[PDB]
Amino acid sequence: QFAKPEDAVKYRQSAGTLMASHFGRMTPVVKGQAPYDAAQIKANVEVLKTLSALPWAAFGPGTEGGDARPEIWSDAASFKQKQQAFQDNIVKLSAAADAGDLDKLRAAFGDVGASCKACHDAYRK
Amino acid sequence: QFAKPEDAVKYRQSAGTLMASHFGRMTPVVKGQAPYDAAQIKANVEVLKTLSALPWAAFGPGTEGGDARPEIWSDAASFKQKQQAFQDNIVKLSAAADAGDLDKLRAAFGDVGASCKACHDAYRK
Ligand code: HEC
Ligand code: HEC
Ligand SMILES: O=N[O-]
Ligand SMILES: O=N[O-]
Ligand SMILES: O=N[O-]
Ligand SMILES: O=N[O-]
Repeated sequence: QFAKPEDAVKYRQSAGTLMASHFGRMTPVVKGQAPYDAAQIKANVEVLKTLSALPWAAFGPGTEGGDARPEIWSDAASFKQKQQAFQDNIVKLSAAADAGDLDKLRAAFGDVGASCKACHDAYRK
Repeated sequence: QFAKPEDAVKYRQSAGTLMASHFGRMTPVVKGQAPYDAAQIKANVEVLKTLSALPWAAFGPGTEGGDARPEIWSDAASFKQKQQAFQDNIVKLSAAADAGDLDKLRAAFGDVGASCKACHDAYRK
């Protein structure tokens, strides 16, 4: 969907920015610093679920560029492994949010965040 | 959800960028230059539906800044009118995509695009 590779760069950056907002805005809730409203969290995690699927096509074949580490494309299968792990952790977070239990939310939130970090540690400068 | 107003700016810019990609990538399909796959379009419009709801909270009270025209905040009720019109056009596009009819998609796509432009003409520099 990208006329030039730089359009893929801008897309994936914007997807990451939105994911950070929808993930990180829950930090006070998972720490107990803000109240837990199950319906609020369920709706927000649905948004995050949608967003969470978006970057990866824009890191696929022919999207070389930007400031990411080049192993995304030279080791594309390894990048996909990190993606799979992340997307599976997102499913667990959706299940926690759908269940309406703060304990499950806390655990799944940590699972997701560690998975974001694992990919960044390998591929983000 | 924004620690400082500039975080709202970056959020809404990123939401617009993603909306442009998910809207504009359908242009070849609505022109007939690319094939119409009803299921493909239905799925893409579901993504656009989610994205389409996201900018507005980040243009609300206390999000003054960026390069947008200041009437967003000085005339907030008028901005909300443009938003309502847009979101109602999105519902029509979702219905067209769900129906699987290219004629309806063409009409609703034009409706949405004109509504994007109407808001931009008033509030985007
Ligand atoms: C690999 C499978 C990734 C996973 C999982 C996540 N991110 Fe990511 N992110 C990735 C790369 C290679 C990069 C660098 C290139 C780029 O897109 O900028 C990033 C970057 C970000 C950014 C910065 C975006 C920007 O505007 O420059 C953010 C804010 C970000 N990523 C957030 C984020 C979150 C919150 C994640 C889990 C919910 C997450 N990323 C997962 C690769 C990968
Ligand atoms: C008002 C109710 C709007 C509607 C409807 C749409 N947009 Fe928008 N957009 C709006 C403003 C005030 C601005 C300027 C400030 C900013 O967010 O940048 C924009 C900007 C954009 C951008 C540029 C984003 C960037 O990175 O700077 C894009 C690509 C964009 N808008 C796209 C877009 C599309 C495709 C819309 C309909 C599907 C649409 N916008 C509606 C305000 C409003
Ligand atoms: O910005 N994450 O692709
Ligand atoms: O996808 N596997 O780490
Ligand atoms: O960028 N649209 O808020
Ligand atoms: O929302 N009315 O133009």
